[PDB]
Amino acid sequence: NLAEMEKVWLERDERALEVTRTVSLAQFYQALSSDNFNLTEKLTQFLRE
Amino acid sequence: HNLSIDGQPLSLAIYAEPTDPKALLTSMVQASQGGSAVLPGTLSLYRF
Repeated sequence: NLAEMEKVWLERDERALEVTRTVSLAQFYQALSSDNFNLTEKLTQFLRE
Repeated sequence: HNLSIDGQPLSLAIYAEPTDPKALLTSMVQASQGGSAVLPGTLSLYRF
């Protein structure tokens, strides 16, 4: 069983391509399709109450 | 028939015993056959 495991792992092996993405929450929320809003302003307001 | 007065024969025979049979000897009987064929290999991801 272990030998079969190792065979499967090595034969189907695929060094997947690596990608890094940077996301800004302010830009993300400010650019929402349904509810686009200022993130910082809502933050400060919710802080006030 | 040249016997005695009471039927006893005057000449005797022989048994002529056989040779007897022979034992049968078992020999190594072989039929040469090869090994399995080489299939083409794949290539891994690690180093030697």
